[PDB]
Amino acid sequence: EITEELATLPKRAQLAAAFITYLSAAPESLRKTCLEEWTKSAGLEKFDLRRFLCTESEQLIWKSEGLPSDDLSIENALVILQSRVCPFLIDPSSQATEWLKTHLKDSRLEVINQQDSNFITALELAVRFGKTLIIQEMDGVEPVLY
Amino acid sequence: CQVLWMEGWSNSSMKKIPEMLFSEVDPDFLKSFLLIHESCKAYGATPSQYMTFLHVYSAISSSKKKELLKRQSHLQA
Amino acid sequence: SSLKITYESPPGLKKNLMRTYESWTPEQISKKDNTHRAHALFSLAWFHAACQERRNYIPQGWTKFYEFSLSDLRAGYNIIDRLFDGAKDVQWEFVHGLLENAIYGGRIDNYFDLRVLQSYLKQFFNSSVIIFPYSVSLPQSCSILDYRAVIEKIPEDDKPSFFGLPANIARSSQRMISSQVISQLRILGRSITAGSKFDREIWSNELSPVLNLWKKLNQNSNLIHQKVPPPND
Amino acid sequence: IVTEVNFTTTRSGLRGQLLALTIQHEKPDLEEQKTKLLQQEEDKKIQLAKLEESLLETLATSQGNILENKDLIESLNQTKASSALIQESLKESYKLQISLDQERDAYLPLAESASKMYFIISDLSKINNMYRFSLAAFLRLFQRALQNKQDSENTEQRIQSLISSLQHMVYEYICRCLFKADQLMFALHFVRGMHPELFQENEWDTFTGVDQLPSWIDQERSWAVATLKIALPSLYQTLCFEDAALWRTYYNNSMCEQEFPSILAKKVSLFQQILVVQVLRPDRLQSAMALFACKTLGLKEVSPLPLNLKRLYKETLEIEPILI
Repeated sequence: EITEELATLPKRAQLAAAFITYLSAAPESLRKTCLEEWTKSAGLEKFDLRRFLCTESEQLIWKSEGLPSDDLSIENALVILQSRVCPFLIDPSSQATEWLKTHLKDSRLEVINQQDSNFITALELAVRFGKTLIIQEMDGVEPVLY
Repeated sequence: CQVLWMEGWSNSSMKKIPEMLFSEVDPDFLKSFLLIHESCKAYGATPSQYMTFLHVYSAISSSKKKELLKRQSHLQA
Repeated sequence: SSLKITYESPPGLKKNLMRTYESWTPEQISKKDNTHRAHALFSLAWFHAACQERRNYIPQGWTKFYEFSLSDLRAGYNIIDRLFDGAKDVQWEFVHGLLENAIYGGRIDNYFDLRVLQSYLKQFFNSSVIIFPYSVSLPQSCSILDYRAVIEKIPEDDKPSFFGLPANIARSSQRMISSQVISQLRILGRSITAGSKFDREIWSNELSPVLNLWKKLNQNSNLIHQKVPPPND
Repeated sequence: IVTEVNFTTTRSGLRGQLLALTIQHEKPDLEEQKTKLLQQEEDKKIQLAKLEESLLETLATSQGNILENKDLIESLNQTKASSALIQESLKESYKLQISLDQERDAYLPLAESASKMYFIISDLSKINNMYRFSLAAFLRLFQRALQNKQDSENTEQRIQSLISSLQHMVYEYICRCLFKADQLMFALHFVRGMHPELFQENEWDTFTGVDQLPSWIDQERSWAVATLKIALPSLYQTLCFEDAALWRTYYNNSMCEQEFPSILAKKVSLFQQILVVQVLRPDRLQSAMALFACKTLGLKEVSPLPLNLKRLYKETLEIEPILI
């Protein structure tokens, strides 16, 4: 499996890579369209990529942490693998984020809000310590962050 | 001031980019990325996104080469 | 996160009256001299409703939308109670004259709307010599739930003849109301990506009919719009 | 320079969320039982990882004399400890699947129709701003469904009684917000999302708006009939407007909708009857839609209750703000 599938890694990684960078935004109806449309272009119909990247064990753990079971939540969850550009969450239902932090929790981290007395301060601390960081009420992109 | 229009990248050039990562079958791939990127312009896509696309392929393909290699090392044992 | 609510005229006549009486207190309806006076208070509530519901039909029902506050109603009641808190020999007569000028006279400047306004006040409190529609309004005595009972006797279908408007208008308004809901239903289905119309629309034929109309319109009388007119004494 | 990510609950995803609640709501047994099982399967997934943890170690630690080591001979005894828990887990995995379906599956036909409802009213915003509603509040009222369930019945018979009783509650919370005019819209678009069987075959597409044959009829209607015949041929031909005898009466009735020809009553779809009125008589549409929606919802009147505040205060709480 390693032999014949790592030979299919290149296309495996193509597909996978593409999803994250582009379909981070779209809804599952639109996403699935492009999944199939590019999968068929590859000719690699099977080995659907959600099970590929994150194994059985991982999925259950994130359930365990109080992630929504929803597949979109699975999809979004795997987008946290993106680290090069910062991921931005729309989370009207806090749980997605809550999970994120919670899995984060017994690990170095911090949390603040857009409009906050301590905002600039905290930020500076976070960077020097390299404490991983989250922010709550991002009305838009802060110029400061560019 | 002289205005420069910098929008987009030339398709001919955008094929060359993936290939040039060799220096730092392949041909079907180098061509493929373009077409996927062309397909993303449907929603809207930028050269920065196109680039972002590449780095994750390189990086994560490189990662899993090694995560499979470490895997195979135990298999050998 | 909000308990979102509308603040409007109730749609049905009954509904207007429902709110009116649901909101109305019991004891104000029920007094020692229980019916003679309270009988006039319901006629007010019925009066009030009409005016709000004519507004459905415009321009011809009413020239403009007039903001008939619920205060006008409560104000009218405050009045009625007052005149009626006088011992006896309370006169219908200048109720309607005061009501006309103080409460609703501010609302309307228009002769023809004043005209119609008068008509409704005259109707409910009379003095002419030259009680409401019978099937829709069987009369009631003092007791508060008897008044409420009338509302169930009132039909769910409310119609121009109970207003005194022409029958054929119902059709007119239903045509439009129908078209609007369909329209608004058509809107629901998709989210438009959107596009630059400035480069395209002006190029597009949308402005072009206007031009083609005009072409034909003056070709015989091309001389007319061409010809110089003598500025004259 | 950023990855735009959006979690918006899918109907697929949402349904299961509801389900979870409903499970707790019906019976506390089902949730405590269902859940605890799944945790042990995860724990056993952990202990499975601990089995396969040992394997890496053995080959690596010494790299020689593997046969000699007694710690290796011990790992054999540890294979048994793993296999015990494995067999426990196989058994536990198989037992529940068949049993838990039954429990879990009882609710899902409800939840799907409850999942329809949320995604409809969400669209409501699009025509009118400020027609946007907390997912939380939905659930807070969905909670109200258990609280107010209060039926003595067969559970499979009660599921459908709970959905019906719910729609009414649904409608009225929405209707607080609705402008008088929009109420009608809401009702209709609402009805559409619930049942697409009645609007079977592109009938809707024509209705929404996206004659050498007839003599007796009016000409404004005649342009519209032309439009109609083309779009839906089966229907126009089935209608038998040409006979024009049963139509002669129906046509002349004001309040005609109520008095639809009795021959066709059996044969025609309940909604098609409106498709009739539209092309025939715009006179009656407005009331037509209403009586149609009224009947399909069960509510005699499309308008909600009146407004009186004090009755409305009861529901309120310090947690959310009241907007008028």
